[PDB]
Amino acid sequence: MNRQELITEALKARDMAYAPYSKFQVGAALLTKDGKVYRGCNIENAAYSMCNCAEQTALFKAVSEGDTEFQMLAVAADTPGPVSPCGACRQVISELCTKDVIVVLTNLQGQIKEMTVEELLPGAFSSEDL
Amino acid sequence: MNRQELITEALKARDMAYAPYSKFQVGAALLTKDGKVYRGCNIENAAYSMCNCAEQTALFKAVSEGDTEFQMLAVAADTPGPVSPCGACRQVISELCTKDVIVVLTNLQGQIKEMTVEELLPGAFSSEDL
Amino acid sequence: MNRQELITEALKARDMAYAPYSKFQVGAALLTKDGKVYRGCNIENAAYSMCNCAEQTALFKAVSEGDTEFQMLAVAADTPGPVSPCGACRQVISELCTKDVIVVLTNLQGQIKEMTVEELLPGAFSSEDL
Amino acid sequence: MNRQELITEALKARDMAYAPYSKFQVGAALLTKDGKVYRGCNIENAAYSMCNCAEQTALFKAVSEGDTEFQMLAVAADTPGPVSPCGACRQVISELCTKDVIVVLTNLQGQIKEMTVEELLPGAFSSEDL
Ligand SMILES: O=C1CCN(C2C[C@H](O)[C@@H](CO)O2)C(=O)N1
Ligand SMILES: O=C1CCN(C2C[C@H](O)[C@@H](CO)O2)C(=O)N1
Ligand SMILES: O=C1CCN(C2C[C@H](O)[C@@H](CO)O2)C(=O)N1
Ligand SMILES: O=C1CCN(C2C[C@H](O)[C@@H](CO)O2)C(=O)N1
Ligand SMILES: [Zn+2]
Ligand SMILES: [Zn+2]
Ligand SMILES: [Zn+2]
Ligand SMILES: [Zn+2]
Repeated sequence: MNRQELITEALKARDMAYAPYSKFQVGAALLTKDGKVYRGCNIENAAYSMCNCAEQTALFKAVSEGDTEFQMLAVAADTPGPVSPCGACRQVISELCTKDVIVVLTNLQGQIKEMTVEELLPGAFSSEDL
Repeated sequence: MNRQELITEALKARDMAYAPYSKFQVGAALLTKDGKVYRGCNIENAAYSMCNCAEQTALFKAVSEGDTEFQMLAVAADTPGPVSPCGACRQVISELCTKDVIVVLTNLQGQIKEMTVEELLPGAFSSEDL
Repeated sequence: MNRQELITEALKARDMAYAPYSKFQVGAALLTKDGKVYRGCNIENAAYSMCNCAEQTALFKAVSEGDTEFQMLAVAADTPGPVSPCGACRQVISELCTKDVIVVLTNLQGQIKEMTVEELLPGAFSSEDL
Repeated sequence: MNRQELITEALKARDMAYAPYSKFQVGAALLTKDGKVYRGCNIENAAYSMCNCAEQTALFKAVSEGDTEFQMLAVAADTPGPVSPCGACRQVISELCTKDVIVVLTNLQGQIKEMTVEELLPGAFSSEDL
């Protein structure tokens, strides 16, 4: 399961998205240490604040299943450049993923940006601060 | 899959909860028309606003899998009376579940409150309002 | 400061709304025991989950100023019937407002629905449950 | 209104915080181009996902008043090092503040970290992506 394969997973996950308000579909694919893949997509709501992002859907699914050891996360959307996870998502990622987990960002035209969880949100607010 | 059985599902789902901040674990079990059960649990974050509830975890998992037809939702937590879904959850439920879906609320002592999605949040803000 | 006057406050507050994504402007006016009025409006974000509602804006402003004793809350939007506070808002209202506070809901055509905070979200999840 | 003076504003704002759940109070002070200061503090809820951060409180207050031109934002909390805005906050900041706005982070022991809005969340998901 290389990153190109994980990207295809995210691309398929994107088609399951429920985004009738923004018409902006996003897909994510989370790869565990054991090699299992969890797909995620954004799910919207008439009350915009309740919208859930693809990255969080994938992470929530994994964690709810008992999987907490990850190695890579791929995210895709039809944006100009590689899709940029929103701040809230980066925060969730920084909590549920270890600092060296690889985050692969891409769009629907082959643009690819790779970075670690640490780089995604340097010095992220954490439990240690509490 | 009667409600008592769906409640046991929620009780097991509760044990998967990631809630180190509140120490308040919640579990949810969503039953589809076809009879499939999706388990959910709350997942917290150092940044409290990023916490995700059990009900939403279950619904997000189902929807991401292509399942959008539900018949019942069970929720459980160690509260004095039947657990009360927070407002945000009721909003998500009102969007992803049809009005007559049955919502079963309970705690860890056999208290049970049953109501429909409509009753859970009467006249909920919806797409029609937009 | 009767309810009709508080409604006009909410109607003016609505014009300050920053909602370029939904194009759905909402206004709110919070009246304290001492008679002070706090205006609120929805403020959106490209990342939909970060959108903040009018009711919350008004309540956050008041509380940040040291005002925590309220008597009435008015909310207005261009909806078919009286605007319905989203679940997340009802949850915040239920925490920051005592159960006797009067909530006045209306649209831009004279439709008015009045109810207490308790009625807005009966048996709302609260600190007592934690 | 230099940064040291804006920091004192944030320190005072912090005392207004409503955070009975985390017992973690945060303060923020937003300075407009015209020199006006808006104070903010975190406001919690029994349902953790509804918690609002200091930075957002200050920004929401300003915007609701018609002020949309800012020059600096100060944030303070009792953390080991300068307080780190959570991802959700950085996202809101990136939307409501121009990229040149200065963000001043500090704790209660004189540690100070200064950076621009762009640096706070480089390549932040924005309307252009939609
Ligand atoms: O973090 C990324 C960027 C944002 N989108 C979302 C949520 C929402 O339904 C839509 C518009 O913000 O894209 C995601 O799903 N993931
Ligand atoms: O709607 C219900 C009530 C609230 N809890 C949550 C989220 C959070 O982790 C914790 C404290 O609010 O319980 C749920 O998970 N579901
Ligand atoms: O609770 C009410 C209903 C929802 N709207 C919002 C937030 C968002 O910007 C827009 C669409 O959901 O209306 C409010 O501002 N208040
Ligand atoms: O972005 C910063 C970091 C997080 N805190 C919050 C919200 C919540 O009440 C508490 C614990 O997450 O600190 C803030 O208020 N601002
Ligand atoms: Zn996101
Ligand atoms: Zn909830
Ligand atoms: Zn709302
Ligand atoms: Zn924050």
